Amino acid sequence: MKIFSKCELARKLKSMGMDGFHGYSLANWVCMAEYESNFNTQAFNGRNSNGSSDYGIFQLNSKWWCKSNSHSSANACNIMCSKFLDDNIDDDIACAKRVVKDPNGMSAWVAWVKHCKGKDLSKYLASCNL
Repeated sequence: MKIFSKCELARKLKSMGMDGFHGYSLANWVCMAEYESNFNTQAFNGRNSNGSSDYGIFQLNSKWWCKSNSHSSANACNIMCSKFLDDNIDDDIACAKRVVKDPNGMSAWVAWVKHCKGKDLSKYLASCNL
């Protein structure tokens, strides 16, 4: 079990080349995590808008991004959803990079659309050492 703090996640994502990935600033990535899972690596949403489930710190869905025994999936990240429930988030990050390459970009994450896209994030990471 692991629950990141904002700046710690920011440092981790920056080290994995997320700042500016596909044009999305680091603040956008961290804000998405804050609202999707509140930085909890073991976050789990049972019934999403689909009979699917959302897994991990980035709440990746089982109908499109990963495989689960519960039902069929597009499995675009080619991986078992349970791999997104561990303390290490390197796999989650690799999948997140694949997700934003699609047309919707970060709008694939509804919590980001509702709580981050419309916010002024200029000082969101101002208290961090980047």
